[PDB]
Amino acid sequence: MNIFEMLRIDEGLRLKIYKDTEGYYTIGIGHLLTKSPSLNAAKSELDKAIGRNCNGVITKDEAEKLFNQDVDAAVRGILRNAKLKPVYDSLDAVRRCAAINMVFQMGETGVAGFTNSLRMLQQKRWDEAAVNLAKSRWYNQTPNRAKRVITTFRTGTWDAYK
Ligand SMILES: CCCc1ccccc1
Ligand SMILES: [Cl-]
Repeated sequence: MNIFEMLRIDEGLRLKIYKDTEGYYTIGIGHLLTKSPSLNAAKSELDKAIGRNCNGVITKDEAEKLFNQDVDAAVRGILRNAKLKPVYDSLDAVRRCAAINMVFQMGETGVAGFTNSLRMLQQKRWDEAAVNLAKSRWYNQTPNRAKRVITTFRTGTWDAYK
């Protein structure tokens, strides 16, 4: 497994504009278009992102290109953030994927506020980190996905995704 296979499981693939778990217009593999309630605003953001008039529909190739850009952006957000980078650099390769997954879902700023969990992860206190990560709006709103990510941090294996 790798980060692309992991996020494809967590996000799915839809080729027409849809609403995410929070009600926001989204397309592809979890690509957020806008938080505005206007479908026309979402369609405008989509055309700008793809470079053509899409009328709310994209191809699989276009979805996978947005996905590559979004994963790259998540990694760069980690590497430029003074709170996230040292923790990320301390992790093994499997747990790094769990970190990228959280930033992809919630953004660099949201994850950087998980101050106590970040310290526990840097100290390699896996069970303690797992308990702390579950005490969150994130876990309560998307519990099945959060459980998979937390299990990945707890064990350093892909068992939750197999
Ligand atoms: C609970 C924080 C997960 C994380 C995210 C980015 C980099 C390191 C750790
Ligand atoms: Cl879920």
